[PDB]
Amino acid sequence: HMSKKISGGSVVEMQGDEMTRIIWELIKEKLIFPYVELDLHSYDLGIENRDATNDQVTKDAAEAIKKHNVGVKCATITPDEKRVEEFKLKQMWKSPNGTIRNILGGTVFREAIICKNIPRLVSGWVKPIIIGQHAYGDQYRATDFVVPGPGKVEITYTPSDGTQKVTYLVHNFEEGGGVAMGMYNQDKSIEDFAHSSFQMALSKGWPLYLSTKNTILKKYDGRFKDIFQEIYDKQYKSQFEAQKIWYEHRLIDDMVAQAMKSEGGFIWACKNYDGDVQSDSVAQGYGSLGMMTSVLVCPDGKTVEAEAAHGTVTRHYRMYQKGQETSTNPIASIFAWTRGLAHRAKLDNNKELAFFANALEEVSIETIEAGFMTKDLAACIKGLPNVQRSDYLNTFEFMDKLGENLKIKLAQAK
Amino acid sequence: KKISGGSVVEMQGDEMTRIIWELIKEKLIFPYVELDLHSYDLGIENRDATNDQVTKDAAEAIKKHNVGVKCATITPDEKRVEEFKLKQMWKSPNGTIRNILGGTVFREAIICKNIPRLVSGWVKPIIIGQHAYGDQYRATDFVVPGPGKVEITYTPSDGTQKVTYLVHNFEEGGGVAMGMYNQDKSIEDFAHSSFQMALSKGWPLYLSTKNTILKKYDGRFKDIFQEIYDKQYKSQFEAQKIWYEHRLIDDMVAQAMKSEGGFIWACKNYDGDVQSDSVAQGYGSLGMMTSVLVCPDGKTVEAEAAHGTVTRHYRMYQKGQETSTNPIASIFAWTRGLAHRAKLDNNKELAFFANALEEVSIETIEAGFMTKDLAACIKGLPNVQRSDYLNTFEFMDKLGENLKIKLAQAK
Ligand SMILES: NC(=O)c1ccc[n+]([C@@H]2O[C@H](COP(=O)([O-])OP(=O)(O)OC[C@H]3O[C@@H](n4cnc5c(N)ncnc54)[C@H](OP(=O)(O)O)[C@@H]3O)[C@@H](O)[C@H]2O)c1
Ligand SMILES: NC(=O)c1ccc[n+]([C@@H]2O[C@H](COP(=O)([O-])OP(=O)(O)OC[C@H]3O[C@@H](n4cnc5c(N)ncnc54)[C@H](OP(=O)(O)O)[C@@H]3O)[C@@H](O)[C@H]2O)c1
Ligand SMILES: [Ca+2]
Ligand SMILES: [Ca+2]
Repeated sequence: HMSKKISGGSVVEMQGDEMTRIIWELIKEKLIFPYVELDLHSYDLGIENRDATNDQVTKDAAEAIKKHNVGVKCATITPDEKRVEEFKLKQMWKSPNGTIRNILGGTVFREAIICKNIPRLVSGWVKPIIIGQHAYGDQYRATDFVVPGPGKVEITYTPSDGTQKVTYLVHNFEEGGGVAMGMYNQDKSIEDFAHSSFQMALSKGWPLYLSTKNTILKKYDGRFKDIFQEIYDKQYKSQFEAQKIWYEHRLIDDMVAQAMKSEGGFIWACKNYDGDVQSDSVAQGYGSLGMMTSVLVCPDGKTVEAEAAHGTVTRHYRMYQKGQETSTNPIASIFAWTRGLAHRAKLDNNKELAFFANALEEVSIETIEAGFMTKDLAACIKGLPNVQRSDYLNTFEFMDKLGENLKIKLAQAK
Repeated sequence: KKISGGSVVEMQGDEMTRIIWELIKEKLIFPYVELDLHSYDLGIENRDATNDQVTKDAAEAIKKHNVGVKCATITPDEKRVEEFKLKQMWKSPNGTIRNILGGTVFREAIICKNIPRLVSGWVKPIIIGQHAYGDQYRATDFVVPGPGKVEITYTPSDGTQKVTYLVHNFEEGGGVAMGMYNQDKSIEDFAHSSFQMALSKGWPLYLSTKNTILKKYDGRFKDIFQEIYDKQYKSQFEAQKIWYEHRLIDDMVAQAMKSEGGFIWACKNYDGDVQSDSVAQGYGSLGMMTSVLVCPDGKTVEAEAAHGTVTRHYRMYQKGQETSTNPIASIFAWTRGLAHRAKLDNNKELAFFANALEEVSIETIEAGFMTKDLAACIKGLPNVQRSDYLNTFEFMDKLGENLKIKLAQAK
């Protein structure tokens, strides 16, 4: 007898670049499509198609996520001066992640996948650390310019209702020039950031910490601390205490030290810049960047976008281009699919898709914990200089082993 | 007679660090070194009394005598302005001093062989050179109460046309906004201090910026570092088989976590403040750290104790109860300052004493004599017993004994 495939529903797919693009196709062909039939709204976010469409494909992909609520994104190249020369781009297009995050809005939650046999670089980290980055404002919408010489730099606020213009002196340059910057953030954006952070901490049963530098920026960072405390006392304190958890504000330099010596197991709300930086530090501390997942939680509580936290792994792609053997970890990209398929299952109440999404996550961890892993995870065990070829599998061997273990697990469940 | 010390500017601190500060002088320094001490009370009550005037006066004396040693002070918050009834929420005296003097704050962990590190690969130390000027620590921030236009404007001093850039058109409510700056001469000094530190240590140098987002602001740091490197330091770097490279701050924090150490990390003001606490904690203990501000003149130095004032131990001390306060950060502030003082004066005896006090401190902990916090780093706090550590006086008395023996066998 033949087995019918799972009806998956509508998912927005965004193809990427370089080695993650190769991994992306292997995941679809071997892990998803044999078992799930999807109404796939696919958008080619490769660097060449973004140039051909003048980055309009990035625009349409973001709007498609709005309409279908679920999106899975492959890692894409952010153009710099080297990529403009390499691909002969018309202009230096903006980062597709920044464009997508601008249209959707929300908080980017990043979390490392943990395997019991993969040692971390930070010894005490047992439970995962979930960092929630406020995906709006601060340095990423700032106006910076070069000060060419001596002169007065001021920042002013002119109320829209007419009068009461206020001028703040930044610096009076007296010897030479330099640089100056102005940046901002919005009350409504910080409020949505707070709600998603308190909701995430409650759904996991973990305490929440928000990091600012309000000792120095008493008004700018004070607004973040004030809004978080206001919403916590009014709408979340009793729920936190009922779950034996808590929320506390922390100075950023105190937060990174507390996290370094902690055991993990907490939600770490971060401002835009801090979330970008500390997430890569935390990801590397757990072992490998190929194990860090990411999901954008939009303020509507209904739209999400999952993707791997790492990039396109250009160094491995070059090896792949010259025919050399590679060992690229696909776990983060796999969990981008499972997190998106799980959310699609939740919205549609698709028990079959929900069971499948979790089974693929279990197969991935069970395979590594059974001793079958890529070179990056073997280096966590033995140290890179001591890794033998027999200690790991290449990019295609690991995908094959995952595909076989997934076929076995889904057959047993039936 | 005793060792001649010379002129040293001392800044007294608050609470427990102020107690240990006095203990360090009379037990470890004064019995062996005569000092021309120019004292400045940076206590929270004296700073409120003079409206923080004693802080700028202390910085000027550091400019005059070129050596400064600073105790940990209180940075007031809302609870502190109530406990002390302060006129205002005064800012950190370190930020005031760093702004007057400028330069680079070099931070490095104080390593002990028996104190376990938290990052498995950090077998070699990491030195962070934090730019001590501008950015968020000299900024102006304010609340945007509603819809309106926030603009930044540059008016040239020579009378040429001013430029106005739009920051944001607030149209859906209020929020916050801030302006911040840095100076070319200060960044050039930041570059020179970094290249010289790497050449002195024989380690590679990395600079972290976010020039993919702040193309002009952070791009100036990258461009200035690269021009000074290619024109004045590349040949010396290649002769010692070391290199300088710019790194994205995202990539660099990951590169440092999986590295083995042994490099200089030039950071902007904010990154150096945050990352140095991460690095110091990763090497074993957050308090086991040195912090020396190197001024661009090449002769002025201010060594500070970067950890807190240990308020809980101060309350225990005020109630007459025993405490176990770690004094190593305050001790190394003295030895680092005395070492630079000996270099300026060609004082071979003072230079030997400064290195001897550092070695005694490391040897004492490695021999098993240590405060309660370091014993918790080894055994774990719930497994630490009273016999596993020494109290505040006991550890300071053990250091003084071991120091006297070491200086005796030297002669
Ligand atoms: N979400 C996104 O779209 C996104 C995010 C960041 C960067 N990028 C883009 O990706 C491109 C590459 O940037 P990058 O190389 O700096 O970042 P990256 O691709 O994360 O860096 C790859 C490096 O990190 C390690 N690594 C990362 N992912 C891995 C995996 N899945 N398996 C095994 N090892 C892994 C490897 O170290 P070894 O060298 O030791 O093997 C590899 O060289 C850039 O064009 C960048 O713009 C995209
Ligand atoms: N360099 C500076 O000038 C500087 C820097 C930061 C903060 N501060 C100021 O210092 C004040 C203290 O703030 P805080 O509450 O963060 O105090 P703290 O000094 O960080 O004390 C926090 C806790 O950590 C442990 N600890 C810290 N230092 C220790 C030491 N030397 N030996 C043993 N244990 C130690 C103690 O734990 P147990 O009680 O468990 O023993 C202590 O209760 C603040 O007012 C702040 O403004 C100054
Ligand atoms: Ca990042
Ligand atoms: Ca700090």
